[PDB]
Amino acid sequence: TQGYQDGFEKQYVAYMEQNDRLHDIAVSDNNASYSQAMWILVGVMIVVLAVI
Amino acid sequence: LNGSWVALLQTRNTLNRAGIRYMMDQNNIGSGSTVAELMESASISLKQAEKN
Repeated sequence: TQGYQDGFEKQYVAYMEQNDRLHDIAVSDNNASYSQAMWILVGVMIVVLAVI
Repeated sequence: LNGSWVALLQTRNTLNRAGIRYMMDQNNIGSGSTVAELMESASISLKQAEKN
């Protein structure tokens, strides 16, 4: 049973590690949307102030 | 905490099987990995808990 037990551990720790990468990329990509969402706010002011 | 708690289970589970291996030497039932090898795995698993 040590082989089957240790076998799943390799895929277990590997699967959990993959979740972190996919989650970090999601948070990393989310940071881009957070920044871009901020530039749009300041960007609209450049158009509003230009219209005023 | 996942790998940490899992590391403790692998250590505890290894120590449980380690004691069973010692009983085989007293009663002489089959053969396999010595007790020194099983205890070494528990040590690596124990240190793995501290890292996680």
